[PDB]
Amino acid sequence: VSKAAEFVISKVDDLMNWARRGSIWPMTFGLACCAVEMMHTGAARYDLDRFGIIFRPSPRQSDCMIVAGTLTNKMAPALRKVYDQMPEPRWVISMGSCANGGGYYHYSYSVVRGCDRIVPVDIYVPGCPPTAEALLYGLLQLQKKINRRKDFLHWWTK
Amino acid sequence: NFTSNFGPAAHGVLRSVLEMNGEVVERAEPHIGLLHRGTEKLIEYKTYLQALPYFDRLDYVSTMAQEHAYSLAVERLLNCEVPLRAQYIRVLFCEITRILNHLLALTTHAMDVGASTPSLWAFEEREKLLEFYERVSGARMHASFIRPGGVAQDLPLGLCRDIDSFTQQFASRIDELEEMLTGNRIWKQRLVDIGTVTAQQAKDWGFSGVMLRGPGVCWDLRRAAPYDVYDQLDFDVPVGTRGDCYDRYCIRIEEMRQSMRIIWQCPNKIPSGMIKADDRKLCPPSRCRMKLSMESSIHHFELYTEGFSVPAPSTYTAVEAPKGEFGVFLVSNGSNRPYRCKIRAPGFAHLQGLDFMSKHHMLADVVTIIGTQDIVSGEVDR
Amino acid sequence: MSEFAPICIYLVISLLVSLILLGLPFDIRFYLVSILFIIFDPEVTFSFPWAVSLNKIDPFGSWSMMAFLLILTIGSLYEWKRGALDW
Amino acid sequence: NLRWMEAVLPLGIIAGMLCVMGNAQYYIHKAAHGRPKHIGNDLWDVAMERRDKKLHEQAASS
Amino acid sequence: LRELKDEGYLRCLPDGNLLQTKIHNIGATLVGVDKFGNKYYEKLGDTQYGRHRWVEYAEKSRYNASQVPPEWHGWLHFITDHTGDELLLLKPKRYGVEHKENLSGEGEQYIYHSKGHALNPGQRDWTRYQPWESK
Amino acid sequence: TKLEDEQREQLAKEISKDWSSVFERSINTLFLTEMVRGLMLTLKYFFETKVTINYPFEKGPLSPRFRGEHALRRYPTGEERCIACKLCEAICPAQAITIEAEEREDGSRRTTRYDIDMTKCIYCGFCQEACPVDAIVEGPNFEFATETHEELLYDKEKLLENGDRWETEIAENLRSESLYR
Amino acid sequence: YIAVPAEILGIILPLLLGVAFLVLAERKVMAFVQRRKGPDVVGSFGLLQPLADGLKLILKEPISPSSANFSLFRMAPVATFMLSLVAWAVVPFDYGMVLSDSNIGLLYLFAISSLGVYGIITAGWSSNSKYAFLGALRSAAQMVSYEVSIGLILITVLICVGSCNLSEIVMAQKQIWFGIPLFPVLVMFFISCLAETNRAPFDLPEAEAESVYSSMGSALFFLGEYANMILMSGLCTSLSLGGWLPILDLPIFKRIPGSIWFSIKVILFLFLYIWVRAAFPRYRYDQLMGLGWKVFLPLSLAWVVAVSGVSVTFPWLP
Ligand code: SF4
Ligand code: SF4
Ligand code: SF4
Repeated sequence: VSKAAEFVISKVDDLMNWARRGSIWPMTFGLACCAVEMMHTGAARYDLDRFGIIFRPSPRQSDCMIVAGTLTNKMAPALRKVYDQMPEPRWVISMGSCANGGGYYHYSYSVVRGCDRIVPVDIYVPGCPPTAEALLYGLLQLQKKINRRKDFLHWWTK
Repeated sequence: NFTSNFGPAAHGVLRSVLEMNGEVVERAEPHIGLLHRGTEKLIEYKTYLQALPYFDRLDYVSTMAQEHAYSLAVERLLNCEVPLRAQYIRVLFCEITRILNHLLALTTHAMDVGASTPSLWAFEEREKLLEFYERVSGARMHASFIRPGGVAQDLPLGLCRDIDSFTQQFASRIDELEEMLTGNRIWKQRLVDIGTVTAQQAKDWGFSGVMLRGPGVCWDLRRAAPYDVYDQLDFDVPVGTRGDCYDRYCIRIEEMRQSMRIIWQCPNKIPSGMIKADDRKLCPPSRCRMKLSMESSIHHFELYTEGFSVPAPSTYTAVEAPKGEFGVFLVSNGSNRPYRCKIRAPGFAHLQGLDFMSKHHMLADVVTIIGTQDIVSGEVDR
Repeated sequence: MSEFAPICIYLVISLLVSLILLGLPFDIRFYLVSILFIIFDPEVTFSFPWAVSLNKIDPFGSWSMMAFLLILTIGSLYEWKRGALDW
Repeated sequence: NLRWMEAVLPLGIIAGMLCVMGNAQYYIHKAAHGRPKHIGNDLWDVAMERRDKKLHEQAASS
Repeated sequence: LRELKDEGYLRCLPDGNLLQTKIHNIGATLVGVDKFGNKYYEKLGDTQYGRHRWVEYAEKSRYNASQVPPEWHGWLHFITDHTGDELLLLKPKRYGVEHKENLSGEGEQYIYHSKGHALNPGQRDWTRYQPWESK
Repeated sequence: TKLEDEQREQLAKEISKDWSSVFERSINTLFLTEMVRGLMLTLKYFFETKVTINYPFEKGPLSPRFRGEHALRRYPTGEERCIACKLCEAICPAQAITIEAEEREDGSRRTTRYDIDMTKCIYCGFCQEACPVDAIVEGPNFEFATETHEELLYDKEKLLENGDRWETEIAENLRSESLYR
Repeated sequence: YIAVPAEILGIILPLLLGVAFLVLAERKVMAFVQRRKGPDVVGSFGLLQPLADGLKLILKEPISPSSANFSLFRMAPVATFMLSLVAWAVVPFDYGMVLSDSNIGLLYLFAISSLGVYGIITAGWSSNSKYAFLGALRSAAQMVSYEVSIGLILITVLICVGSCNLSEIVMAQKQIWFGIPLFPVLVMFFISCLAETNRAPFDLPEAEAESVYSSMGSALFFLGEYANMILMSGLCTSLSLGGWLPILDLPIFKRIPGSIWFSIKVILFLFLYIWVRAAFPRYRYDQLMGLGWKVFLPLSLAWVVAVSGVSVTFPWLP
């Protein structure tokens, strides 16, 4: 395995993952009241920019998509078209309780039972609306996921 | 005439389409179905005590005035009086909710126009008030705390002292914010004379709340039809002289200050007593009685299985929400499920407003108009 | 001269570094504003030599330059009252 | 109490860079010709530099 | 020197947060230490209302929330100013499960599943009848 | 628009009474005193302290009346509390509970399956009010942010039973709410 | 022969380091203004934030555009970059600590600003959609109007002192800072520098483009904008605040290397940029161009006339 080269590969993966986790750039999708709470996360109390996180509006240069709210049969195509227009490394955080699993209006027409059907959600979150602490902990869970992302090793073995 | 689109801060989800001409909005038209849920259908296939959270979800900024309106509707239809301490704490929290909504709408307007520091300071204050919520009952937002006939749980000890501390520091904070925005020539030149509305077309397009009170006509439901303790709580009710963005803004700040006056008048008169009922047939019994007496258990069981039954008639009930005349139309008949509960959020009136009052302006002024209207697509569509 | 040689070497080196950075990841309103600029830009052009040499010219220089400014200022006033710079 | 110093600090780096930036070329030129740059060389000083250089080389060779 | 500097001090240089917590510590006092090794401090005084009780996780590299046990979770979220040692004097007996942070990402077996999910070694079957099943 | 011409005249004839007034207003709008005042306020806030709760080390304030990750308590004897009244399922406004019981062998009644697909369970609170034995409760834990929907479909009472890992903390809350609830 | 490329590299690289840390400090100090901390996780004090953002934008999967895919789209960002830097060529950091003593420096800076206008307009039109083209036209008009105002202000500061090369100007200030007597001129020049790069209160072009594309292309464009920002700050402090000259002229200040003074002044002006950004709402476009063509042109012209007058009646004019 050239144990030295495997160590260099491990360090390269560490650097790459550290950069990608410390410069993460979300993309809001503020359908319903969770948007409010998400703003409270981006507010002064549980600051988000402190973790190197900037709500970039244009979906051509963002990394995550935060589906915060409640999908709708009228809104699904727009969400899918926005998701497609992102670069390769992507992640999806499903805020709220109806962006994941239908939630309340789950038992109602004109509502998509959870955004999992449209985009491949990565980490959801619980809440109604999730306490700003819960959303920030969700993003830190996303950091913990992207942190076990040995990638250069995969290319060196592929 | 160009045909531009507008699908945007996070000021809700809305699809504006604009017949344009140079930099003039010859005709703006919103597409609004973009967040629909079937709240009325659900309420019907649901109940009273089970459908209260729906009203909590409508107009998700002002998260308690809605429950207050629904509770007033059920009580009116039911003839169930409510004790004085319940009324007083209910008004206290309705006014805290008004302050919440005003902070959010005002400073999000400031962000749309370009400022950011007012947004962050207002959001700190909103954090304080949401902490009050989640201490009294439930989560930060969406506290299902105002049931038919009073409140759910009594409030803790020390909450009044914290209320007073917040009252003082918050007078100071409003003063800071007003010094930061009111008078800045940029803000003045960006806001004034943008979206004039004569009272004739105001009453025609059926505005309510600050909007209707912006241009001239002085009419709010708290003074006209004083549903609750509001009499003993004298206040001011400001009124604007030339209906436009700047005057609606000043109205909003004066409404904040009057809400502070009310929020202080309550903890000086709050009559320590019982809460929420005197019949364990419309309000469930507390835990000690439920687990010690016998008929208390019967009534708790029946009341959490089938709820209370309200009689045949149908009613309309209006409340001065932070936005406007939040209306509820109940057509209940016999059985415990509300036949055809219809909502009358002011979002419809305010969007048709946008349509007519957004002519012969520029796109920055369209954004300004949305700001001053303080729309919540949640309640405009439900 | 012999300073525009450092200038142009700077130009080519900046070209090189910019290309390196690039390759790593692998109506009447407008027209009248432009005209007013073309008219007021030779104003700056003429004010530049007039600026340096206000010591080998007595008040004659100041007055000639003020007369030029007055003619172009009446031009600006006619521009203004016509509202061409209204936007 | 020095919480403000957390904000100037990044800005402060800029200062460093700028200073460094300047100084770099300065000392570079100081080693490329033997004396610091001269601001505003009219033709007189260029002729004098050429003549001085030629004279000193003549003296050194001799 | 270098011992503790490598233990829980030098990680701050590329970790950031640990530097802020070290500053809050030089201002701090001590109020508790929990079996996961982590230290709960309280710098009560003229500081503020939101930030005067906090915790150093005693896992310097991979520190994650929910590592706090329930008692200290309460004391840390201000719900009740009863110290972890007191709530652990309470500590219901005759049953109980030791704490375990929300793994949720370290393989499905450290993660868990329902009774019908294929990755669960149980994999129940939901039929609500029986077949005839002759010999 | 004829009146506007008339109104703009009087409004100018009113503020321009004397010379001191016009001079003051002119250098007021010409030296940006309101701009300077805004800038000074901003700079004060800059020098002032911050809020920035610094989450992963000092979390925010809560209240014993909080709602979060559910749990099923049990008596001090280790005996389960739930008795399958179906009251929580009946009052569920989101129908996010499924519960199916059977007479046990020893005689008492208990729940064979009890699950709450946490998503569809908006966190409203009615659970902890319908229960006549305080079986189900909402412990003050909000950090559970799994990466697969199935988890948030909390399992058939099993994980819900594991809510007893908070049994001390939860207990505290309940005591402080026995008085006024 | 080889010293010149060394000097050019030593001018280019530190500028990029400084501009990365500039955007970092921008976020940090706006945060502190708004009662919050900025990026404080990645680095020891957030110092490793710009490096992390750069590495992310590098490893990010690129997307090549579909509009004149060579020699007109992959060139214009490089054009504006080259223009900003070649402006950075002639700036004095100390006595003789320059790159080129171009004896007409001021005209040079003015010309380079206009060429930056060319850069932005061609970068706007090189795209496909037309709303970006309208935005490009708007930005061009704004930039050129405030350039003519900057020109008149330059003419004032030039009248106050004979020659044009910047070292001579900073000596003239070595007597007494020109910011002191011409304080309103400094305020006008600063507002015009704000409008010239669209930064603090004048953003409606960019705001509308954000209201309605390559990763490295956008990175190059933002880099050019912020570099031009630092340049404008630098020449403002090089011709209106002293330019490496100690205050009060006491021989304890003379131990400071002089170069430090220039850095302190330019960092102060950068802080003022970021500060005035986070205190004020934005103008519209109408009012923006109206102020450009009604409020700053006449004031600047009147100031030229007034300073020429006051300095031609008395024997105070060199
Ligand atoms: S509880 Fe869910 S559906 Fe309701 S406003 Fe919140 S995110 Fe939306
Ligand atoms: S009400 Fe209580 S015990 Fe009764 S069925 Fe539900 S949680 Fe189970
Ligand atoms: S908390 Fe409410 S939504 Fe969840 S199951 Fe219990 S009663 Fe229903």
